[PDB]
Amino acid sequence: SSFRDWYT
Amino acid sequence: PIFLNVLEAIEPGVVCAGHDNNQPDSFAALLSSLNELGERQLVHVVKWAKALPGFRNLHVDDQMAVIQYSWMGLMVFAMGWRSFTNVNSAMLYFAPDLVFNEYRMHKSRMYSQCVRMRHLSQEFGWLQITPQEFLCMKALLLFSIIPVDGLKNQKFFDELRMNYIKELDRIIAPTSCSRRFYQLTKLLDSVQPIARELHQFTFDLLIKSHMVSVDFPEMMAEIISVQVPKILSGKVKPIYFHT
Ligand SMILES: C[C@]12CCC(=O)C[C@@H]1CC[C@@H]1[C@@H]2CC[C@]2(C)[C@@H](O)CC[C@@H]12
Repeated sequence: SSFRDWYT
Repeated sequence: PIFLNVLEAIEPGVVCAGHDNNQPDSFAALLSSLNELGERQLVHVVKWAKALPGFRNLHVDDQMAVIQYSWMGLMVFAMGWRSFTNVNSAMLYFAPDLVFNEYRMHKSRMYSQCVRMRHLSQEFGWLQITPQEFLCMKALLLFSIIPVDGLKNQKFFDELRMNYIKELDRIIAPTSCSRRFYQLTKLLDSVQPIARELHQFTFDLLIKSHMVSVDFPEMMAEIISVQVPKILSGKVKPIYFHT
């Protein structure tokens, strides 16, 4: 997910 | 008071919405600008959260999960505070370039919800809430919505939560120091049904967003479509102090 990747 | 130090230190500053105030107050523009703001304020919510005490002890999926579930309430609570402190609660201080008067409240088609948010704001005055109380309460709000079957590491979450409660207890730290606790727990509870209404509204909006020319930024659309429905469908629920 785009959130999963920004947050990591 | 090491915990306050942190909370005061990490508290995010002003965030402008990018709203063009020269254009008229269309439904599409107010809402696309609030969606932008949301995406902007989420950046700050994330950075803040990561720097909270104990937060990075949570399993990382839990971390992302609670942020994605609680952003609305957190963001609504902070906006209520800003409105209290900057416009003594006549209007809604979303961003310095996105202040809702009643006309905008009506044109957003969320007059109903905006009424509920203005109450929230008034309560900050009504109850004489200190800045330290706001901060401790706002942090608790991050830990106030969970999957009904639990998070990967639910035991670490309950402990953290417990600890944020004791801190609010501490900042309140025996008839006021108790009736006060009742009141703020009451005020915190009140955020949830307001966030519930906004989840319903935004989700509804995202679904019909080609029909009304409302732009949703990338991560907002993901969160509204994957996460928010878990709340709306009852898979994920607020934790209330009082039933
Ligand atoms: C969280 C935001 C944006 C940040 C803020 O200060 C509070 C505000 C509450 C209403 C939300 C909005 C983000 C955009 C939403 C979700 C719209 O889609 C409908 C309701 C809006």
